[PDB]
Amino acid sequence: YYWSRYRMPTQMPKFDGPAPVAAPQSMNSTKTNEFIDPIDDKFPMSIRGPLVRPDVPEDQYVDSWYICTSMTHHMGDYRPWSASAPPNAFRFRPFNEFDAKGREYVQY
Amino acid sequence: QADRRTRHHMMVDGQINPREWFNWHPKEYQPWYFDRHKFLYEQRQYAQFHHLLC
Amino acid sequence: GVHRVGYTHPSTLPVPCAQRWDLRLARARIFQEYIEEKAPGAWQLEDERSMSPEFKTFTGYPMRDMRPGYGQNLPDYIMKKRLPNNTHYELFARRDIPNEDNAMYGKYLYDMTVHGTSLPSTYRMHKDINKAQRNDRKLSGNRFKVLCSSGAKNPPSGWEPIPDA
Amino acid sequence: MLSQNVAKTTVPSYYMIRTNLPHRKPQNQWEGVYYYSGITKRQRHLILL
Amino acid sequence: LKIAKSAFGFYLARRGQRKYPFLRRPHIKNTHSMNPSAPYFWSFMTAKSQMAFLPEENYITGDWTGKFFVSKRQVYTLQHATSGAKVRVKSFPSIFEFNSPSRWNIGKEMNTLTKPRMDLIDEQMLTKKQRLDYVRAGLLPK
Amino acid sequence: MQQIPGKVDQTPFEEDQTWLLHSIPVQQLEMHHHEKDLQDLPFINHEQFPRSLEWNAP
Amino acid sequence: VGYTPVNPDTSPMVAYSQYHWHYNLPQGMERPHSVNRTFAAPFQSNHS
Amino acid sequence: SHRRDYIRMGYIPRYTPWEWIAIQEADQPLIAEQIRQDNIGTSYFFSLNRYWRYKASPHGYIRHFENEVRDLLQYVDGVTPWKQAQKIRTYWEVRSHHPMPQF
Amino acid sequence: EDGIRGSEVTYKIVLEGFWDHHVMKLAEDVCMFLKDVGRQIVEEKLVAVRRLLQGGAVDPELLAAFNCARAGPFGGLDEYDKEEVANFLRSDLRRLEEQCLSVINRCNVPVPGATNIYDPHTSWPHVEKLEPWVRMAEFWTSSSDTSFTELEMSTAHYEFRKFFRVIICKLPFQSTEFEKRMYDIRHWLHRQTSCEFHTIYRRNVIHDSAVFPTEHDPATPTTHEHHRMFSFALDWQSAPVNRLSTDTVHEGESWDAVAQRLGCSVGELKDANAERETIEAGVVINVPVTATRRLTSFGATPLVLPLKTTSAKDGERIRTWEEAAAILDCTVEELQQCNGHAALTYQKKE
Amino acid sequence: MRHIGQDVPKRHTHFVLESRLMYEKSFRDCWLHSVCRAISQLDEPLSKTVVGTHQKMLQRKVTCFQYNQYGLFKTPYYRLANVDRYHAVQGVAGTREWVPYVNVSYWTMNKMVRGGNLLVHRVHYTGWGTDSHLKKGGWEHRWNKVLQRNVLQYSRI
Amino acid sequence: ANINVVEKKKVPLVLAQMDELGVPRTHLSRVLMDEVEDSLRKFQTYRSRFYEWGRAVKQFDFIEFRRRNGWLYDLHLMKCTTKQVGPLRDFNDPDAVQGAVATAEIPAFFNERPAWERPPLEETLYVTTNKERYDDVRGGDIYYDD
Amino acid sequence: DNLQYKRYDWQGWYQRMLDVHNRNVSLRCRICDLQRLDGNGVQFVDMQTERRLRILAQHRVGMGVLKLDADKYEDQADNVTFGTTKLSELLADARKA
Amino acid sequence: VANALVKLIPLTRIPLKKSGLLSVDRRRERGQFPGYLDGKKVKRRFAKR
Amino acid sequence: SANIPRSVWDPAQHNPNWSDSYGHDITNRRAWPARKWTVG
Amino acid sequence: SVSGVFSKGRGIGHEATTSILRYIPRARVPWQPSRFGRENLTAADMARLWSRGRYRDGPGNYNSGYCTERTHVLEENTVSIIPRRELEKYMPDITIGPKALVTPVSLMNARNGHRVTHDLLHSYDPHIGRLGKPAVVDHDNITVEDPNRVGLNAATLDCRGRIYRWLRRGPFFQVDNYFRRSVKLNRDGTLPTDFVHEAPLMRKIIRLAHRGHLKAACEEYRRVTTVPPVEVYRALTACCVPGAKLADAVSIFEDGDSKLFYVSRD
RNA sequence: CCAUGAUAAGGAUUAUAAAUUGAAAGUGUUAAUAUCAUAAUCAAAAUUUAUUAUUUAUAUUAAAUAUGUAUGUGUAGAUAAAAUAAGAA
Ligand SMILES: [Mg+2]
Ligand SMILES: [Mg+2]
Repeated sequence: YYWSRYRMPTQMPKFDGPAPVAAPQSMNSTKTNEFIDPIDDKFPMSIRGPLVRPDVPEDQYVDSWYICTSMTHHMGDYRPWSASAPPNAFRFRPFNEFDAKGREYVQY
Repeated sequence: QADRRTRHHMMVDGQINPREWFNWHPKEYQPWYFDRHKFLYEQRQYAQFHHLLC
Repeated sequence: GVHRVGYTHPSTLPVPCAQRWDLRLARARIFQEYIEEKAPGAWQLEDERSMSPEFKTFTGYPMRDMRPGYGQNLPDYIMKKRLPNNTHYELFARRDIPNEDNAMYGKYLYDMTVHGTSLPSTYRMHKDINKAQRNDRKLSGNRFKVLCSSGAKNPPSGWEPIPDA
Repeated sequence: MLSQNVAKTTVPSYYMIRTNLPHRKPQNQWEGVYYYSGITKRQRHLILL
Repeated sequence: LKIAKSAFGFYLARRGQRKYPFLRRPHIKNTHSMNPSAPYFWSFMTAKSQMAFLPEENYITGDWTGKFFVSKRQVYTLQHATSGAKVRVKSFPSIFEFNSPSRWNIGKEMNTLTKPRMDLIDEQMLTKKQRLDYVRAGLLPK
Repeated sequence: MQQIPGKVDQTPFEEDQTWLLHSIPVQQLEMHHHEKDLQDLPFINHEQFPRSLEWNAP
Repeated sequence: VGYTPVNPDTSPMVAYSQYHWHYNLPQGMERPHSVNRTFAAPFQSNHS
Repeated sequence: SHRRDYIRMGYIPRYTPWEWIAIQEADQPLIAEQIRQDNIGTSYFFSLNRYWRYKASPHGYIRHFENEVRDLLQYVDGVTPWKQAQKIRTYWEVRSHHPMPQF
Repeated sequence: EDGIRGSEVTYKIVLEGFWDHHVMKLAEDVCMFLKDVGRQIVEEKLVAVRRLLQGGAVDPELLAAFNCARAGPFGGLDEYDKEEVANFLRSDLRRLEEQCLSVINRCNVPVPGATNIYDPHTSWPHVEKLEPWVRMAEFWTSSSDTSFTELEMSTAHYEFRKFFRVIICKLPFQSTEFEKRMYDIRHWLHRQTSCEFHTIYRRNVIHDSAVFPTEHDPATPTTHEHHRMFSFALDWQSAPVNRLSTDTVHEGESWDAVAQRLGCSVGELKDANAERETIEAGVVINVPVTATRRLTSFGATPLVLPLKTTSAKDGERIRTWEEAAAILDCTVEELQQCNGHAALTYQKKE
Repeated sequence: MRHIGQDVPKRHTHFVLESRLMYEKSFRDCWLHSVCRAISQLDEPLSKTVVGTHQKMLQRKVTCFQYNQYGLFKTPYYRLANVDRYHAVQGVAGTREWVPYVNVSYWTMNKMVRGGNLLVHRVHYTGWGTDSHLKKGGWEHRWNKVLQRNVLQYSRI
Repeated sequence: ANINVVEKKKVPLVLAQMDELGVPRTHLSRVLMDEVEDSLRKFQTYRSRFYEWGRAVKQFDFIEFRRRNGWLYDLHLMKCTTKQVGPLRDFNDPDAVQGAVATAEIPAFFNERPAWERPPLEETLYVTTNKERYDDVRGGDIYYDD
Repeated sequence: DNLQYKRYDWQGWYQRMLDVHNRNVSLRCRICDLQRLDGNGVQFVDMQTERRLRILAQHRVGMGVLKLDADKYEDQADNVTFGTTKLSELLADARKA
Repeated sequence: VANALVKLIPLTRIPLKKSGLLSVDRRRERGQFPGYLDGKKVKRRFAKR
Repeated sequence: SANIPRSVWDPAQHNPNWSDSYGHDITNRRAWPARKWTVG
Repeated sequence: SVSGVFSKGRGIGHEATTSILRYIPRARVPWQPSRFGRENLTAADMARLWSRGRYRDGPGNYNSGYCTERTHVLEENTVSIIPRRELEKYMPDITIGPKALVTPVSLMNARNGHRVTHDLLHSYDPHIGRLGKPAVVDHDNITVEDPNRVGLNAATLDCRGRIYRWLRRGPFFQVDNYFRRSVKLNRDGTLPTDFVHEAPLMRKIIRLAHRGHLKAACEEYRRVTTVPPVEVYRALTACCVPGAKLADAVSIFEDGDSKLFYVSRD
């Protein structure tokens, strides 16, 4: 069948047991997001920092289709900022002498 | 006018109605040729022996 | 000023030289060019918006001509105008149709090559299956509606429909 | 008869209506257009003769 | 739509009072087509140039059996008056006839000779509610 | 601007009044452009192929 | 879902599913196809 | 083809393998007109005038249609009796019988 | 020009994906492919060139091409000896070796830690960015028959996007083989990605002073009136004009009289007509293509057929149509087209 | 017909097919129509060769020919109905109820975008977008830039 | 496939050069011109044919030809792949439940049980048919190898 | 097209439509390379001839490169014919200087 | 001007930064949007049913 | 020429500056220790 | 009990074949065994069906001018038709006749493949306008009624697959079909080349080429509908010789050869 | 014409830092209940509908045909919108 393609190759994980630690469970009046992680948002911005995703040159991220979130165009691999620039590049920069605009008008 | 042979019936007389285009495994529509004028063992009823012919 | 436009033929000058208007007629013969006789000399107006680097909308070319009355009606407009043939309109005409696969191939052809047979549309199949299901319990909430009625009204010589109860 | 002649459709049901399973294969980008280059037995024979 | 005055009553939604781009409203309903102007008489709702030919619709184009009404963009010609032949136009409820021929019509399109929205109202095409609403606006007496 | 020789013509007016009191009309109906009419309105901006707006003919 | 079926080329919810290739994987050709080379048809037109 | 991990264990080639490029490219024909050979010259007189079925056809703007226009005129004139085209009126000729045609 | 800035042929391949990284990685793939294939071709060409540099003869034909001038810069027919010509040839081949070497040497720069395919100094072919196609769709998310306000308040923005990379390869010569590989990359392209091929090549055109002669402006000028709308369809022929290559010799005429009338040297007129030694009256002759006085087809002066003494059919007057049509060698229907008056009055031309 | 054995759930989808044929008729009639218009309305002389009484005569001859062409498609495009190839929902083009590059109505665009069928990208509902050109001058400017790369970058011959 | 066939595709380029060079193409042996004409009919086509070569009638006719010669294996429309290839376990965990991120149809010779693990010549000593269960299968695979 | 419009009944008309969308053939030459001795020893394009060339082809010259874009016919072949013709016709007229 | 001045005379950065010259405020007109009357801030008329 | 270029398969044409696949990308994701010095 | 749309119908194919052919079982479409198609309509019913389905222009519509009813009812009001003799008194008759509906072959490309300005689209292929028999377009007889029913009617019974076929047609479909259904080699091996209506045109071309007018000759060659005789190609190339035009001689030859049946190979 | 599904609108207390002032509770068109009927735009057309920001006094109808009506002391009752590159405590 054409549909023979859409079978499950592997046995899917069963639901054996209870809701996870600090699950959203709603009592008499509760405003509940299934979406927001209960434990990792409660954790202070001072400590964890404003980052939603790893701090990496953004070319590695893609704005997802159908999901409000970004993903990495190489699954899960990450290259640090240091790998975008030349070795020991001041403020990782193609060349250390000037900022982008400085480079433009020097060139002109 | 119409009757059991002509109408759409899932079942006729307690057994699956062979007259419905949708009561057959679609594979039965796939094209085939008439055998019968060929040599006995080439025919399709002997298919289990076909790998063996001489 | 209101003046008569004027032209000095080179034979009359105290040095022959090629007059710009004459050149203009050359250019009109080469790339065949309509010379609008009634074009008012006073009406030169560049399109400020697109032709001046001072506006954010600056394309460098005169996007529109600034003539208030100008309309699709006029022979002049008709003469410089892009015909609809092979534009996007044609592309819509062909690719945007109710069952997109009927753009790529005859359904019957496909069906007969892939499946052994023509297949009804999904909708039709639904009505078919339903008739079969509900003909199995109740009978005679029905009606007999055909395209051509003669086949039922005079049935063939044989054809004795099985009585039902 | 031919054992590669094989059902491409499922048994007709409401599962074709109520589900987003596709009714045909998606086109295969890297499969070339089928075209005719080839000769008959008869033709090869004609050439040899 | 609320009331179906035609088939389309079933297919179309009003969408409240909705704005369309300039001079494209889906349905061309020319309420203004007869809108008197002495000084603009020859330029208003007529041909933009007086050297234009009369439209298609003043001519018999093919082999005809006959017509019921002529189109409303047909222009009234001295022969319309003189010949004494039926001149009909499709208006509502049914058809408007030019019965009483005048030269004052000549050279204008019948769009312009046929009042689209009459000051006359049928009380029998109106629901009791609609009649109420026409009394509020001070149209119908009551 | 080149003009046809022998034709009586006018020069662009220097005085504001000359522009203002002449018989130049205002745009009144919907407005047309011989190329741009094929892409209907600015809001319906018809595009046959999705080429970069900066695409450059070779 | 409907009487009109989805067309598997234009729908990202088919194309990018687990049964097909997601847009974040590396997009190269999967396998080559030699059809015309392996078994070739002789030309016979429908028209003479 | 020796790589047993190809899609299973997660190895996907970043560059399409030479052998595959060869197969792909060897399946389809090459168009003859892509080869671009002109050693004679340009044909000024005959080329754009060739037989109608295969003809050079003008496109887009109406200027480019000069040939066609001539033909459409010739044809039109031939088919269309003056006896009939007499009867087509201009608005001013019609309006001349209105009691106040000019102001 | 030298180095990066000059070439015989340029190909630009414009790749287009639905996602930016797709098109980026495709461009790396295709780029490395053309690097290898390019190096192979250009290396082959380079060995051919090095062999041609080492030595070779000269075509009789190439020598003939250097020696076709009526006058060279020094004001006389110039004799290039085969030596000089070989020297021109050699100089060009020198330049072609420099260019080949330049392409090859950039093919060998981009190693694994060091690869930068954006700068043209560091790689062949290189890659240029091209601004993405982005269309924004604005629409009502509501289905409401009742209120326009509620429709407007629900408005979504979504975009269609298309992303582009450009691959530039400039080559010092033209090879149909490279062109073939390049057209064929469309068969192994990445998933849901397409491409265009821009070509800019160099090609000899030929300006014929014979077909497009340079002559004085006409004795009568052309007005603005030959330029009305539809003047393009009515008042003008397509260029080039047809100038006759064949002329008939009048009775009293002689070689030099004919040459004088046609605007040639007598030598020219004899070369074009080489078959004929002598020219009798009423003989057909070939007009040397350089002639200054050649006539255009159908001069503006109408041929008139007077009725006069006609044929022996009358010896008084010409009468029937088929008669004059036999005289002028044309169809009777054409003859009737031209004359409206004589066709309406009667057919016996009363 | 007469609602016997209808294949599609909406009967009106067929109208969409009818529409296609309209555009086809226009391709068949546009050039012809427009030439007859231009030659008809021309007040200046046609040319050096055709002037005066001949021109007047030829004009009338042509518009007589154009009126005689039965079924010649003269209807302006903005007066043709836009109807969906999917659900046969209609919308006015140039309005927020019609979506131009997919050529579907708002209703279908919504349905198709939310259950993923179209591939688009969501952008903040309130601005101009990701696109540079739209960001500069809005709809009109982008409209212009499209004109510029379709036409003006060519110096025609 | 056999790669080196691509070389024949040089031929319509060489032929074009032979015309630029004034080598008459009809002095070529009858033999060679047969091989060349073949090579041509593999890769050369004109702009004419090219506009028409994708019509569905011709694609499906080619399929019909393949069907009468009983070779359907490679054709796209006409093959139904059935067998799925399971994941590889890790001793780093039995626990981790794997799931498929993507799916590709690739020839079975990439991963096939190593020749020393599987029984000796299978084609010759075993008659195998892949077929579908008739009975309703609650869970597990709908195909089995008989 | 390699994607979608590659293989079925629409491959033909889409192909043709691209080809007609692409009819334009750009013809370039530098005015530099036009200044060369002609077969007759006279310079083919001199200063005056160049001035006349520039005035005749107006916006069709830029950066000292003459560029004709031939769009007239549906097929590229015919546009190189057309373009080439216009070029020699324009040179023929400029050469009057 | 202030950013240029800082690239030119490095130490001059400290007064500048303290007087909040180098500091960038992020503010924008609201994006256009057809829901609002004026296209920006003003919601349309409301009536109780 | 040849469909698969000599440079690919011929060891005479082996490029000594090419490195294997694994090495560069392992080397790349390295984040060296940020406290290289006292004080900072 | 029985509701039909049509009372009676007829067979597409005739006695000799059918009476014997019936002993061989034919497989009908499994899901709808009985087929009543537009070939099977009676003459009357076909006429009626064919009038409808054409919006306003079409003869079905009461106000098109082709209506045969003497009376029509708008909202309970009965309107009597105005006969055409009467309509003409104020509305002049400018009617060219059927030739006005057909442009020449020369314009077929301007018009996207058509010669026919009628209201239905006209295909030059056999199948789209096929009734029982193969479709054939008369360029002399084109009427609004369209008796042979070869036009592509948008709304009739059975239309849909025809419309779909028309929208799938290849880039040269109209042109190719028009060209191959006329212009084909005779059963004797003779060329189609000699036709009575085109003869004087070929003569004129030859004549023009002998006087050495290459451009005028080529300009007439353009207007040729049918394959031109060998003599034309001879004349035309002979004309190319004295001025050395080679490109032109070659494009002439190549035009007449392997396009036009190799008239040019001589 | 009875003939189930599904996306709207609708501010009321997770705040300033390297940061968005628009929500799930469902607004015609979408997938298993059938057993009165061809109602669909390709022009030029007939106001009763809660749900809509119109130009207010120097100069005023030219191209698809495009609105003739209400000057009345900025004047009842009752209502609308906004803290966002602006300036409100
Ligand atoms: Mg609901
Ligand atoms: Mg209908």
